[PDB]
Amino acid sequence: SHTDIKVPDFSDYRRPEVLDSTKSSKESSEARKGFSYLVTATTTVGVAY
Amino acid sequence: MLSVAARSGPFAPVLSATSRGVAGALRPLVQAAVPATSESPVLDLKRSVLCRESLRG
Amino acid sequence: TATYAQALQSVPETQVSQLDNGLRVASEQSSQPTCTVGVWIDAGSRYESEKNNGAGYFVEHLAFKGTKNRPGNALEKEVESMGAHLNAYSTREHTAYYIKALSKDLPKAVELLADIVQNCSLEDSQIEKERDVILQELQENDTSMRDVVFNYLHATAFQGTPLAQSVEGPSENVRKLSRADLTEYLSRHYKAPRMVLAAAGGLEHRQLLDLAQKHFSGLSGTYDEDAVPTLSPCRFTGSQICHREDGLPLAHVAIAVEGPGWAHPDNVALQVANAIIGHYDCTYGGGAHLSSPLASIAATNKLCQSFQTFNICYADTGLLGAHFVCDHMSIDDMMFVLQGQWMRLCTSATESEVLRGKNLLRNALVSHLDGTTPVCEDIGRSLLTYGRRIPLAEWESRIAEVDARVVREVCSKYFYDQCPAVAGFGPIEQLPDYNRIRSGMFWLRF
Amino acid sequence: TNIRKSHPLMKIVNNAFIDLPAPSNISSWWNFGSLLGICLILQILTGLFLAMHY
Amino acid sequence: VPPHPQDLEFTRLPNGLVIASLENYAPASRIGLFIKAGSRYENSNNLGTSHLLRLASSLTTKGASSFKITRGIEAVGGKLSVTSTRENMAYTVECLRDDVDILMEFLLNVTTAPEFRRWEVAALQPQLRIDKAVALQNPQAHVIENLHAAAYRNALANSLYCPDYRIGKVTPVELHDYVQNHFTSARMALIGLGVSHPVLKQVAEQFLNIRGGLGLSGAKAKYHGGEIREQNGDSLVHAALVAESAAIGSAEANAFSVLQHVLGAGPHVKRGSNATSSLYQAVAKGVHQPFDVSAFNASYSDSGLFGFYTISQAASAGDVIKAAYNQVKTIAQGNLSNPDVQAAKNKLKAGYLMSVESSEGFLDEVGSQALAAGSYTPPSTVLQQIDAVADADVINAAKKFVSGRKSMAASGNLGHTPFIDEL
Amino acid sequence: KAVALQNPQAHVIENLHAAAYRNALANSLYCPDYRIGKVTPVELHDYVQNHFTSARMALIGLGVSHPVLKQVAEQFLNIRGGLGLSGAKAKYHGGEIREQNGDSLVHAALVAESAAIGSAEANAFSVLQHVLGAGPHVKRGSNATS
Amino acid sequence: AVSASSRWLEGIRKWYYNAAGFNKLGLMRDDTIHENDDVKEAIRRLPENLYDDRVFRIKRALDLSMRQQILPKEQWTKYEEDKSYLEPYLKEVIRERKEREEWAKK
Amino acid sequence: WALVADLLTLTWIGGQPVEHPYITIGQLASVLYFLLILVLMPTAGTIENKLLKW
Amino acid sequence: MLTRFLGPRYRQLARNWVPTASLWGAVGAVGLVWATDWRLILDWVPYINGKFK
Ligand code: HEM
Repeated sequence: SHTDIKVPDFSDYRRPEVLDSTKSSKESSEARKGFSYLVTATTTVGVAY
Repeated sequence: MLSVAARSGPFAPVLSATSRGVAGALRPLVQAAVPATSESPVLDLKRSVLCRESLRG
Repeated sequence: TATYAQALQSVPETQVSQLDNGLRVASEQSSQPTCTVGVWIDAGSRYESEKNNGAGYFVEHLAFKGTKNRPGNALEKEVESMGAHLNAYSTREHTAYYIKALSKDLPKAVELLADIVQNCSLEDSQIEKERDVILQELQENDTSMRDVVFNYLHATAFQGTPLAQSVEGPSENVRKLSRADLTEYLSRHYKAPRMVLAAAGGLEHRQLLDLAQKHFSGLSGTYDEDAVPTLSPCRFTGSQICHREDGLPLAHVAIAVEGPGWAHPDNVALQVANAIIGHYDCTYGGGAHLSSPLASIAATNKLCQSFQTFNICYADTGLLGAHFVCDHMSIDDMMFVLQGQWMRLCTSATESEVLRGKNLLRNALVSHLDGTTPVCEDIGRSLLTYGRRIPLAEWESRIAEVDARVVREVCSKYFYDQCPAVAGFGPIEQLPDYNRIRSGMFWLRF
Repeated sequence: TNIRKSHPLMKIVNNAFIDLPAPSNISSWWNFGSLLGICLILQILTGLFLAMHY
Repeated sequence: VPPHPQDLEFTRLPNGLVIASLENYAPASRIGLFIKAGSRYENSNNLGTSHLLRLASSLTTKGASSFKITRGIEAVGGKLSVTSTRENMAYTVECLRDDVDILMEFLLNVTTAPEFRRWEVAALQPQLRIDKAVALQNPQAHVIENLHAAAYRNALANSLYCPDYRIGKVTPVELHDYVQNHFTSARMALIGLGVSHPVLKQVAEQFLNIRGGLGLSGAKAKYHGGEIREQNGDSLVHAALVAESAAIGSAEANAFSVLQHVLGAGPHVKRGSNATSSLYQAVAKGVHQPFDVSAFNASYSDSGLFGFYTISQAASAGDVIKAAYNQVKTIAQGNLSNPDVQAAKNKLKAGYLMSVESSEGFLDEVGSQALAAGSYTPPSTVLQQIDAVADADVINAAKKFVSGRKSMAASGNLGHTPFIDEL
Repeated sequence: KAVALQNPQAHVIENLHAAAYRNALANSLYCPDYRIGKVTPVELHDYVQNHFTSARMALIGLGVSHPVLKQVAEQFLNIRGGLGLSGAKAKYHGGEIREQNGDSLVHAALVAESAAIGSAEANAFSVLQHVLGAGPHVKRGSNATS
Repeated sequence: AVSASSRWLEGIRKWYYNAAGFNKLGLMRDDTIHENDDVKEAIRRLPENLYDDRVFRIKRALDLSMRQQILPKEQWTKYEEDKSYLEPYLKEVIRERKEREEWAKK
Repeated sequence: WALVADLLTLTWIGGQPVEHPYITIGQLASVLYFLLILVLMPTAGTIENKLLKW
Repeated sequence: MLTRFLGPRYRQLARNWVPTASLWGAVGAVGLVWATDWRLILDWVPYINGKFK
């Protein structure tokens, strides 16, 4: 009855690298953390200036 | 046909250094589950069930 | 008097044969008057679709309840009369059917296992009886907060994949699985290359092979045939499921990063690391004095009723982390200490503690493989996953290799700056926000 | 309940100056802390009134 | 080919200490010290002392600190455990082959040099409450504990778990007094697995030569009979009905053990109907609700308890007990086939041999044997002893149950649970 | 309960009745611990409806007139849809309950089935009580006639 | 054996004891010890009788210190009568810490 | 009290010209300030411990 | 009293944190050089020669 708890579809909100259910996410975690940390890096550079 | 508890019936308790406390006996509970709803206090104010230090490489 | 090293060499070789079938037949001979015999199948909920899900578990309920040669209770009557024990399990990847019997009863034990695995009746009246039995077991499983969080952990970590599914399946599937759904499962899955006949105890291999040729001949020996799937890889997702229930007296939390598969060599060093963090329970001797800093602080500060490390393995993926049970005001502290230990091991694992982790694994492995039953399970499962039995001396060589550098590299690969999967059930208001869990996966000082 | 004990502001005054458990036996030499505080407020008040004209 | 197995080696010392060892050339070793120090050796003035002792194994000793015991054992990946029955305490120690000496030293310090420091004793007292609460979350533990208190005047009447009134009240002197009285050479057995006999014999002569304790094996357990009834409302009624049977090691005990398997012990099949279980089938005839039944068999040094245990719905408790009691009555009246005894003998023989498969099960069996009998009996002579039970012995054992003064314990909603009287 | 059970006599007399009776007089005056928190509004409503009825009731007044009581009883105490009268019948059984305490003093009570109230036999029991000795008559006395 | 040198060594010890002056307040030596973690643990381990005696001695001394008074000379604690009641508790606490510290080295 | 009196001496030398007796005694008082704190007071505490058999 | 922190565990913990301590030293030095526009170092950085004459 707890077994009726499926997690709802997040395909609407997912990054394009992690839409494929048959693909490992490990293959794109470096690129995806890369992008978001580059944002914070670029910001800190700008704020330091 | 010795051992008091492994004649299967009377109660043994175990404490350990590294391993969880046990109580064991031949009272029944395996064929008690089989016709069903024993809605058991499993991880209420409690312990942990089945034997740890039990993993492969 | 013998060394530990000598003693590992003295453990006898697992003999393996293959039938023309494709059915692998494998044994470890010992002195024992008793044996365990069984069939290990590459079948479980990972092989099932949304419509199929729970079929293997349904088959488990029917497997012992009548065959074509022994109808109704007649199999039960034979097992009981010889003093034998008949058991089954279904995981996500593996199904097993096994007999504990006297060694002299190995011919009938193999005979019965063949009859179960090939010639199961699935009488329509029996399927209907089992429907109500499975539903009550679902109602039961619901009360087990441990079973619930682990189902939730799978359901969130593996999301859109067949590894998200429970073994037992949803209640609607239980009520609408027909005989034809089950027959199709058994036809597709219970094929000789995908199954292993395993034994441990007081038997010769030759005798096991002869019985395999007697009773398992003509599963696949003209057939095998078109449409198989291999297993598609299962996407892991960094995610959180939070079943808030304040009526429940203690919180259950399970947290895991993506493990590698069964196959992967760095499972060994991950297990060394997991042994260092260890397990705890409120009934352990040693509060303050326990070696594990998580165990020591959890005992001293009353953070905990229990915790456990785990490394659950599937083909090409896993769940690596930790489960704990605690009071509503203790979740935040438990997480902080848990994550700090992962971060400590990633960055700054020292040598003495790695040796302790190594020794704990050596003791765990030898303690586990003690009895006909755990050794038989190890034969059956290993041949499915690895293809060989990996001998105790090999595991030793793999454990010995692990030092502090190996712990810190291998931990960094899986733990460091990685998205965990989180499952929470119970009084979970003080369960840290996911962003704040995520932030615990790296250290700013490093 | 008292007002003094649980009012969020009066709480702080209570725990610092009223209900604060103090050693029975502290001498003359323990007077200098309050006296330093007095000295600070004295320097503040006179100083402001000097800053009004300086 | 494995190695052809070594035989067990066995030695009684003049002081009465038994030493038993096997060299199975195994990567891990197991050492047990088995002591005639279980809860039966408590009196009215010191109840729960052996509980607190069972919980005190990693406390400071003369040769190793609390900290050293915990860290030194954990460093080599070892275990230290204490298993108690009503008769025995069993101090077990597991490690790899190379580490036996450190684990031996720790084992010897726990059992022969404990300090029971007042502050370490005090800090431990709340562990009694936790350990009891965990154990008593199985309804079976409260039932079997009440069952013995109902059965016995005396000694086997004692709980394995400390009485609540005693939590916080068990003293350092009582723990010291319990060890001095009971952890002596004549009351002790040193059992080793994957150690040499000379190394054990050397340990026993050097470190286990103690006597100023007590003369042996009881106050004598006075069977009494009676009932304890615990209202619970607990969804399911747990009930146990028993009579005085046979002391362990008597031929009569073997008749009781076979009777147990006629009537039905545990299940053999995952989710099975228990077709060859006499009690199960007799209850199942007239009871259509969820239930369980088992034959109960507890044998001791100087007494035994035999009968049955029932889990049922509150309203069905009476029906289930009476159906089960009548099925034993059918066997007492002589309605027992030779195939039934032969099946039951097969279940016993297989069950025992499986019970001694692991190191854990073998060591407990060898330890208990050494305490109860003063000997080791190989599996083939246990099996010979089982075989010698005639059908008439099984009938007679069932007859002793039916005519014997009864003991009963029940927990649940008891509005439909009968009163010995009413059976 | 905790206040009442600080007299050892209350636990003894409560155990004494549970030992004595199968049934009904076996019930404790005080709620069983497992039941604390579990007694429902419906059970209280059910208890009043079943038991607080005209046939099971007596209105007693001291320093009020009989007409004022009679008026109260006819106007406000005309209830019946309850139970038929005065028991399930109390089945005497016998037996023992034993509570280890270590309590410095042993409190013990030993009893047999005697006589129902209002029988002439009950009066014999009441006299027997005073032969044997009930409470003390003298402050600090040796109880000479007990 | 040792006679003349020992009494002089004891003499300087006894002289300093009197000049220290905690005995004028009825304090024992062990009452005056700075409460670090080792010391707080030693207090905790004290038996009932010694714990309570310790508190009364502190209370009576703090009371005197408030009034800036001392005991009558009769009632001063004699150097010879000064019971080192904490020392064996404290020594054991130190020994326990040092073992933990050695284990933490390896 | 030797420190306090050293500080009194240093306050005296502070208020006087950089000339004959005042230079060398100012140097000696400066040495003694750092000698009392860094060396002499921590040696006294150790001696006092040894004296009390502590 | 600081004999406490001498032993093989503490040497290994020193070895583990040393690339990090030196990389933080690198952050601090380049940070101080940048924030003060420091002359001696920044004349020698082959782009960022925006003084010239
Ligand atoms: C924020 C509060 C303060 C204000 C607004 C303030 C303002 C003043 C002003 C306007 C003067 C110049 C007038 C004069 O020399 O008489 C002065 C001088 C002085 N201030 Fe303050 N003051 C403050 C607190 C302080 C404190 C805390 C001290 C340190 C104890 C201090 C030490 C003095 C001294 C020594 C002088 C020189 C007095 C003299 O000899 O004429 N003042 N301050």
